[PDB]
Formats: sequence, structure tokens, C-alpha cells
Amino acid sequence: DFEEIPEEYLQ
Amino acid sequence: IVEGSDAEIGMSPWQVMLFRKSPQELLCGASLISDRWVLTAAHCLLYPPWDKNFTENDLLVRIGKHSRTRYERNIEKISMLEKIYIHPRYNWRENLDRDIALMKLKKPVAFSDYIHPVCLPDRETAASLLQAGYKGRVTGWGNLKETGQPSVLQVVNLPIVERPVCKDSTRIRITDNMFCAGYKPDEGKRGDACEGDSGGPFVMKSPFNNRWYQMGIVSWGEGCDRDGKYGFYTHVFRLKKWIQKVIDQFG
Amino acid sequence: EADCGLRPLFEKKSLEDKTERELLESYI
Ligand SMILES: COc1ccc(S(=O)(=O)N[C@@H](CC(=O)NCc2ccc(C#N)cc2)C(=O)N2CCC[C@H]2C(=O)NCc2cc(Cl)ccc2CN)cc1Cl
Ligand SMILES: *[C@@H]1O[C@H](CO)[C@@H](O)[C@H](O)[C@H]1NC(C)=O
Ligand code: NA
Ligand code: NA
Repeated sequence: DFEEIPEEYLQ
Repeated sequence: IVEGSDAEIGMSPWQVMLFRKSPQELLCGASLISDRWVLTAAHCLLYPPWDKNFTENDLLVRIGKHSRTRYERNIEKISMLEKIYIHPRYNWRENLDRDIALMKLKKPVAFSDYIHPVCLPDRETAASLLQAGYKGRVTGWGNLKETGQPSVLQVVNLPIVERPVCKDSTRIRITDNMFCAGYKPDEGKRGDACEGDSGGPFVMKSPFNNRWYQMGIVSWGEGCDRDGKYGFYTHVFRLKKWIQKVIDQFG
Repeated sequence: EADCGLRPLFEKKSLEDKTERELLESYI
């Protein structure tokens, strides 16, 4: 399972 | 990567991870060829038999990574895609002929100790180095065995195989746009790419100018690391005219 | 680019990685 990435990259 | 080892820090600073946005997961490997362009396998983006057909907004690229799963704060950089280009004659129906794609980033990535582009071969370097017995290096975060997954980037060095041996190892029609690599059953040593390593680079270090060149792209294999089978790689030089056409036209 | 294929932590510092010699030795 992957560590969550900063939300700015999913926007 | 099967039967490889942990990469050293900064050993492959051109390595790129293709990352799916939702659900968040590894999709493929890829490589950095300039501050705006990333090279990968076409089948990482388009493979109808598996209902795979990604669009730009489906994906991210993560550059400068070492750990497979961690968010490497202050080290990795994450980029969005402006546009995907797949080779117009990519043959996903039969044999993955011309298994190559380019991705243009929305914004240039800053180079660092951990982020740096690999060279693409010219005709002469390809002719000099793409010879049976000569070894290249394959890197990726793919599976450790055909049938688990690594904590960090894996590396393996593998010899290019004579074309007739590649051909005789498989029922698949091999083309001039592929080459194969791996040890023979009798050679003892082993290793191969595997699922998840797709799209990553097969690189060689030129003894003429001490620079790393990407000669291949991880493309396909019958299983992973099977005796008598070999890994098949997209022949980057053979498709370089297409690469240059795309970059010159769109960048 | 002009600087392609030269790694900051290796070639740029004249440091060798642990297995690149294996590649060089294969280039007969
Ligand atoms: C359309 O073209 C193809 C369609 C399929 C296959 S394949 O079945 O041989 N391999 C396929 C899928 C596979 O491995 N099936 C499991 C499997 C297990 C045992 C045998 C035997 N005998 C055959 C297959 C593959 O590599 N594909 C299908 C699409 C993507 C690519 C891939 O996984 N590439 C990664 C890879 C790259 C390399 Cl260099 C070495 C191994 C691997 C992992 N197999 C080759 C071509 Cl060229
Ligand atoms: C894949 O996706 C594109 C765009 O969404 C679509 O137009 C195309 O028909 C699909 N199949 C391909 C490219 O083989
Ligand atoms: Na054959
Ligand atoms: Na094998």
C-alpha cells in the first residue's frame, strides 16, 4: 500500500 | 525485477514511476529524457486486451524516487501530464511491435542529485554497443517473482542475446524493433524484468564517453525469469526518428 | 541535453557504482 501524496498533486 | 538488488541512492536518476491517481498505485516504469519529456512503453498506456487506455488526467509521474511506496518528501518531484503520444504503428494486437510512447510534462522538472536525464543513443553508439554478450542494466519497482514487491528500486545487469536465440526461445514473431536480454539456462546467473517494470529503461554505459544511454524499454516476456525465456526490449534507436519527430513538432 | 547520462552522485563526482564494472567488462 502507498503512502498518500500531497493533495496538491491530485488537483 | 527478479533476482536483482537494491539500487544505490542516485544510481538511476532518470528513473520515473508512472502512478495511477485513483486508486493510487504503481502503473509502470518510465525514464526522463529532458526536463519536459518522459519515455515509456506504449502498453503502459494502451493495451485493449486488458481494458487499459489511460488519458493524461488519469496519471502522474514521480521522479527522483527510491522507495517504492513512501512519499519521499524533499527528494521526489511529482508531475502532471500535458499530453501522451503513442507510436502510430504500435502493434498491441500481435507482438507489441514498436512498444514506445512519450509523455510531455505540464511543467519542466528541476534537476537535482536524484533527478537527471539519460541520453538517447545515436546511430554510432547503437552500432557499437548493441551486440550479443554486451550487458545493460534494467531498473524498476515491479514484482520480485512471477508469482512479492520491493521496498526500494531494484537493479539487474543482463547480457544482450543473439537474435537467433531470441527468436528460437518463443513462438511470438520477433521484429527488428525489439532485442532480447538475459542469461541462458547454462550460464548459471539469472534475472529479468517482471510485471510493473514495464516502460522502464535498459541502459548501457558508453566506454567511449562515460555516459549512460537508454538502449531499450522494458516491453515483454513469457512469464518472468523463466529458464530458456528472455526479456524483450523496445529498440530505442530504431524508433528514434519517431521520437525526434514528436519532440520537434510538439516541444 | 548537453549533460545527459552523467549522474550527479556518480560520474559528476568520479564515483563508481557497485556493479558498473560488470558492464564495462562485457564490452569486449
Ligand atoms: C501482444 O503481444 C504479446 C502478448 C503477450 C505476451 S506474453 O504472454 O508472452 N507475456 C505478456 C503477459 C505475461 O507475462 N503473461 C504470463 C505468461 C506466463 C507464461 C508464459 C509462457 N510460456 C506466457 C505468459 C507480457 O509480457 N505482457 C502483456 C502486456 C504487457 C507485457 C508485460 O507484462 N511486460 C512486462 C515484462 C517485461 C519483460 Cl522485459 C519481462 C517480463 C515481463 C512480465 N511478463 C507477449 C507479447 Cl509480445
Ligand atoms: C483509447 O482512448 C482514446 C481516447 O479516449 C480513444 O479515442 C481511442 O479510440 C481508444 N482506443 C485506442 C487509441 O486504441
Ligand atoms: Na520462434
Ligand atoms: Na530466462
